[PDB]
Amino acid sequence: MNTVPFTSAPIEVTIGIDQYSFNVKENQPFHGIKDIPIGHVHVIHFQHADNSSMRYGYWFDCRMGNFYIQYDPKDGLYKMMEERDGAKFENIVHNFKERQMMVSYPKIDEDDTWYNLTEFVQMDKIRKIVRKDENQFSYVDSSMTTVQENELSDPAHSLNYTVINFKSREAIRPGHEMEDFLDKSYYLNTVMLQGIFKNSSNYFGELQFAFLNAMFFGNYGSSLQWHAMIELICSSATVPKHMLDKLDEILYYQIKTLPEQYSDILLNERVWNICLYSSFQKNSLHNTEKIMENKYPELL
Amino acid sequence: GAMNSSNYAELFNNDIKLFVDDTNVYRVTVHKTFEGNVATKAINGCIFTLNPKTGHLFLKIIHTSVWAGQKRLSQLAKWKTAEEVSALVRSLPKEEQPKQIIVTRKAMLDPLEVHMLDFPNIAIRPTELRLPFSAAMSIDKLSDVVMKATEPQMVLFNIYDDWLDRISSYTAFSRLTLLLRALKTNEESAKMILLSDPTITIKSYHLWPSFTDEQWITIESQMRDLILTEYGRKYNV
Repeated sequence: MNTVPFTSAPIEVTIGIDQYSFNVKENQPFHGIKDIPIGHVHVIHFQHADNSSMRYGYWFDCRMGNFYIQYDPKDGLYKMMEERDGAKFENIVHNFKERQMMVSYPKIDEDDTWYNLTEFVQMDKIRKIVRKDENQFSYVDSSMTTVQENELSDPAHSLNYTVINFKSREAIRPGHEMEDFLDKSYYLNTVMLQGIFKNSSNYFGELQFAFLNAMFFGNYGSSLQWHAMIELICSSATVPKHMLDKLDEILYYQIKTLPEQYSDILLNERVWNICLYSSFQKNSLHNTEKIMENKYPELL
Repeated sequence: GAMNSSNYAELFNNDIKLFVDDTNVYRVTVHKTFEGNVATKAINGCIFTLNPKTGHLFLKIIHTSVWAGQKRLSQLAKWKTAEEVSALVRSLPKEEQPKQIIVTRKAMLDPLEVHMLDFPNIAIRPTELRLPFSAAMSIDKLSDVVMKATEPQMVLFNIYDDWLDRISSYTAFSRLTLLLRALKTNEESAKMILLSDPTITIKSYHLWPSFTDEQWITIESQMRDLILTEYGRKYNV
């Protein structure tokens, strides 16, 4: 179990860690989060009491270093930083724990929710989507736009998701215009899985990471990317059976976890009705279909 | 964007554009089988691709053989139309390729878009106009060449005959659509009007009779009257 200490909390802020969140008052003696499960990626995120705009946060993995949070009064936000002095860091962590100024990552033992949302998400792939290689952690916020969005302005701040576009030469073999547009198996299995992602796990990992960015930051381009990667699979007649079963589990925990009040902006009606009811794979997402019907029948 | 009543005059500027109508591409008769079930029999069809500024019509004849052994023919019809329009563009010299293609039915946008991926600067547009190009097979000479075809065939026509020697594109197009609207609403009457007088003939290289200007005024008024009578009949007004 690992720790992310906080130097201080000078401004009133809602702090999130993975799917959990806490209210912290201006200059409340708060100094970090302990008992963070090793073995998964994590995300620590923030929403200032004074600006319910711009949720922001940091993806990290404690196996890659000792990370802490410090408020920057110039830039006006809680910053993640890396401490390279291992002794000095155990020292700060132990004093704060002794003084008991840290919240515990509140994992119920039965609960596999975070594992299920992050099964395929790997820190090394995140740092290729969020390119900032002087840091081991990755910053994301509400406003960041994707590479595909930029095409249709600042590349340093882009989400480098893989561009999927159903009406592109990449997606459509010459002479198989109709075939490939109605049955995207070629685009999925040869172009995307064998070509770019190399395997199903990296694809699922980018799918899961897009979803979580859309959920935690309301990042609209991430939502677009999540729906695109679902639709590509569902619009393919020929999908490895193992990917279908895993997809049903992935989507089930994402729908389960979504805030009920946000189902209107986060769930594209067309894609979901198409995937669940029209597509080749309409019959292959039984768990996802049951949770969608019993929880958001209106959207359908 | 979509073509509508407001941007109607864009059709007659000097940017090359084509209308594409697919309504007559997949044509069937419906009949009863010996066991009493219903079956379809395909007949020859055509893609109607028209330059509204010049009158040049590219009538691509769709021979029934293209359906042999195919499923979901009405959906395939859209993709075959797009394939053939794309091949037309590819066959044309660069300076004759259109800048826009306007499809008369929205279901053609995705097939054409996908078939035109090699031409990213050609804009594919829908329209909100209710154009009467399905009545093209009411023009005797076009119906004849379609039905007699024994293989895929492209036939070129000027749908305006020689009108442009004397009137503008705008006026030519309004006359064409008035004639076709009439033919669509009441084919028998419309054709009676056009042919009543045996002393006004159709030139061998033309589609419509060689009316003088005054006679076109009388014709057009008769087509208008036809169209409004049929309206009152349809709606009890």
